[PDB]
Amino acid sequence: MKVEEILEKALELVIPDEEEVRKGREAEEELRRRLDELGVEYVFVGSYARNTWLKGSLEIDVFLLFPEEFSKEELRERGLEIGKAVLDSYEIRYAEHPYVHGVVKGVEVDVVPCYKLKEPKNIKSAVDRTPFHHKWLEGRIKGKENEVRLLKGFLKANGIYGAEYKVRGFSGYLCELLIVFYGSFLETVKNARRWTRRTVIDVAKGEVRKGEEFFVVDPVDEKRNVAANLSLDNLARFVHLCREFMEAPSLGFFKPKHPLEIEPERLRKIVEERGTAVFAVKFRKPDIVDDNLYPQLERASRKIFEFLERENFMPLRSAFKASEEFCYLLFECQIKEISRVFRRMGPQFEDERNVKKFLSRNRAFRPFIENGRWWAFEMRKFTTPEEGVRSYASTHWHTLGKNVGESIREYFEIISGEKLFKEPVTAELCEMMGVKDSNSSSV
RNA sequence: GGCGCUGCGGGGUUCGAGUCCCCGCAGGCCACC
Ligand SMILES: Nc1ncnc2c1ncn2[C@@H]1O[C@H](COP(=O)(O)CP(=O)(O)OP(=O)(O)O)[C@@H](O)[C@H]1O
Ligand SMILES: Nc1nc2c(ncn2[C@@H]2O[C@H](COP(=O)(O)O)[C@@H](O)[C@H]2O)c(=O)[nH]1
Ligand SMILES: [Mg+2]
Repeated sequence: MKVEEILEKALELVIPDEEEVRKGREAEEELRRRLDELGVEYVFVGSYARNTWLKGSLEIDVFLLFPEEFSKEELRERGLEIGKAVLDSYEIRYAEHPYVHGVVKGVEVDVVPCYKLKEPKNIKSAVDRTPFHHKWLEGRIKGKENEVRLLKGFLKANGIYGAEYKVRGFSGYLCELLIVFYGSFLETVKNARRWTRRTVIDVAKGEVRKGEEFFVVDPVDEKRNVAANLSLDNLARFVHLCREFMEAPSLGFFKPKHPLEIEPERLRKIVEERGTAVFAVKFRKPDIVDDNLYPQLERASRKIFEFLERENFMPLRSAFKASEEFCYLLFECQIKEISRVFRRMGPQFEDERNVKKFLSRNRAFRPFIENGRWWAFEMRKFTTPEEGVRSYASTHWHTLGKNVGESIREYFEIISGEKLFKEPVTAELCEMMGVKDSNSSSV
């Protein structure tokens, strides 16, 4: 398994075959015909226009260039009108920038309105850079399509492809820029082994410097970090992957993993062995797009996690999951039970003013002096993490994300033990606890 | 929708809050292509 021959075996996994290429061409041809009939200005961009889309993931991006004077409302109205007119079937769903997702002759297509700017220094809609990304790249990426494909496939197989909040990984465009900068997939991997959280890759200037954060300077706009939404942890995972790959290259790095079914009894024994409190907050998923939902789930987890820390249940990690109907916030804590009694610090013996007040409070036990200060024994409201979270979620729902909190307000429950193992959260549980041998790349 | 630093303020906790928790006010970025 020489490094060179793994890469050629990997091409069979990332390069699309002829049936798929042909399906795209036919869809492309039919799209042009429909848009030409409407006499609107448009431009094919993205991975389809540069021939760098992954096998099995054919999608065509078509942009509509509208005059800059148009209001955001006019952009939306005209964009959606033309999108619906050009597509066989369609769905409209988005967080802020309007567009139309649909199908043409079996192929998936995004029709996206934007403003026809000259120069993208100061943009008016969030997508206005994309036509300029295409112009900058089209000449510099020829002959390197398969290198880009290898990089995307590599990232995708390891769950860090895509810059959307569900993933917080590497966008496709980002991949194309890395290939332009390093020349190939192998050189990107080799150099990535030495990236740090301070690395700044400036493709237009052809240099690597250091900065305050991991920054990939967009060649069409020096203020834009193309890796803005790449999390520190996924930056780390990738660097670690590149190091592992060179050490011992394998085709397995390009093979997707999937979770294995874990019998609830195996999970039970695993939790018993660990001796921790494992539990979940279950509630109804709000009907909102992934890009609104996941940051709220992230927020709600962190808020409850931080509550657990300061209440001394010593939480280990947290995770979350959205099924079709329910969201789950998962937790593991070292403490299943804490004493009802704790100690609160009082004033120095010196000032009888504050001492007299500190002692005036009626308690079940006598305060005491220790190391020159007064102290008292107080009693906790709850003594298990499940009790604490029940109280916390019932009264601090409003701080758990706009839509997530509102849902928690109407209903939630704390689930644990084997009832939790019957819920669709085993993969998140295995990942969170670091369970060995719970995934497989087997086909 | 999520995410700022500092400043002003309300409230809770506390013997004691500039410091911990909750909320408001005042000086763009990211995701959806
Ligand atoms: N988060 C982002 N950051 C920077 N550019 C983005 C972007 N999302 C979309 N774009 C731009 O819009 C183009 C198409 O976006 P997408 O269809 O979502 C991914 P793609 O570039 O087509 O590759 P892919 O289909 O293999 O995933 C990109 O090439 C890029 O120019
Ligand atoms: N007023 C108040 N201050 C606290 C409490 N717990 C911690 N602190 C803060 O902890 C700080 C410790 O600093 P110190 O005063 O001991 O030098 C104090 O300034 C104090 O304000 C509390 O319950 N009440
Ligand atoms: Mg695409």
